[PDB]
Amino acid sequence: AFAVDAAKAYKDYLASGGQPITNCVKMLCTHTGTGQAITVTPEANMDQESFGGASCCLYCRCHIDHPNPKGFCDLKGKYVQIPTTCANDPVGFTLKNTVCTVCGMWKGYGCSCDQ
Amino acid sequence: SQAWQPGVAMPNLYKMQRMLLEKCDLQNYGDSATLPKGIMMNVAKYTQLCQYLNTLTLAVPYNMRVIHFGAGSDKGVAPGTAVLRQWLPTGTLLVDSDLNDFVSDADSTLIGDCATVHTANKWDLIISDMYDPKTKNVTKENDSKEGFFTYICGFIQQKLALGGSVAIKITEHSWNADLYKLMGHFAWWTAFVTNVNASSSEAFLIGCNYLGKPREQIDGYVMHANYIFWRNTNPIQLSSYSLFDMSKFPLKLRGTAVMSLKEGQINDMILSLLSKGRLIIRENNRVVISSDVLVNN
Ligand SMILES: Nc1ncnc2c1ncn2[C@@H]1O[C@H](CSCc2ccc(Cl)c(C(=O)O)c2)[C@@H](O)[C@H]1O
Ligand SMILES: [Zn+2]
Ligand SMILES: [Zn+2]
Repeated sequence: AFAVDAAKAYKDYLASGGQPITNCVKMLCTHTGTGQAITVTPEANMDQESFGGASCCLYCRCHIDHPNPKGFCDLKGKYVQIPTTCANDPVGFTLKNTVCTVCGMWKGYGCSCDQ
Repeated sequence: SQAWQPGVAMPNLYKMQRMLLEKCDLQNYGDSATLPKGIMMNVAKYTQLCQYLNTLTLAVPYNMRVIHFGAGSDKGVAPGTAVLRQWLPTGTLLVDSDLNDFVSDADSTLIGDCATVHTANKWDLIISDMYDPKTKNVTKENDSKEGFFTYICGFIQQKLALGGSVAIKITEHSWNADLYKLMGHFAWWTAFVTNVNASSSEAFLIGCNYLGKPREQIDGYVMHANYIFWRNTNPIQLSSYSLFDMSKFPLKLRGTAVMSLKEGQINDMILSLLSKGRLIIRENNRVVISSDVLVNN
């Protein structure tokens, strides 16, 4: 039943005051995009930064298996939009947040489906 | 007015000289451009390279096939690959590679010396950032370098589709005479300096629309001396300006025709279409790649 739980270890190291994972790949873009969370090309709006997806994935960056039966990555080969206020830690933000499956926005950071 | 361009291309008159090779001494050596907040040099550099490639007659077919050598950073990510994937049409097949391990947004990544990389298919665009800092030895004669340049020359001749294009990084000391000679096998060529990295002797040697035969005869020792002479006498103002206007960044999907033809069928009419960025000649089968692994104790 043993499985390394890297997501928990990183959250706990963040809460301990550890420096977030660096060198996530920030893209140049117009910042007039849709603002959706994970896209085929950079889609940051005025309130977001766009990053290369692989560089923002905990499992890619730590060289460990993705937590899924087929080992698939939702980020690699895509771009992830991160709120500018959270762009100091893109890995932590993708790890702690969820994409709304109807509108494609981050819940609590652009999703208005519940209002 | 160069400061608002993505960079500066070697002017044609400098290509026509017969200079002797000199040491490269850049007036703006050690200056740096102010990058936008949080943007890496490698992202800025590839963005400006792509902005310049937008001005050329690149063939852009459906199923475009692009391979990127030297794509790994010392932090284990691939910033240049991320820019290339942003630039290329959605659905473009992108393969990258580097000596050292890294994580990438490419469709497939091969780790190892580029001499171990083999592909079944031909390619529409080859990008190389490969560079060995051991070549920067100011205390010894600056001769043509082999290593990975030997691989790149053969890979162009064997695996670049007719009509395809290349951008290969060189510097004062990291260069190869045969690669310059191969520039004469394209419809057009230049050495392009990004405005963000203009304090460096690096340039990208760009071959535009491969013809598979010598269109012009180039002496690579002379041409590299011509390149250095240009750099020595034409200071380039460091500039980030073009990074702030990305409205027209994506490469235009031209739907360029792809045909399979055999050596005897390449006539002057075909060569003209190749030269205009209007034709790619290769098969359209599956893209299959591999890395040779040396097995030892
Ligand atoms: N024979 C060979 N076979 C395969 N690869 C080879 C090679 N000889 C050298 N290389 C590779 O060329 C690359 C040059 S640096 C490119 C780069 C990428 C990302 C960033 Cl972010 C930066 C940066 O820090 O600005 C720089 C290194 O990765 C080298 O491994
Ligand atoms: Zn991943
Ligand atoms: Zn929603």
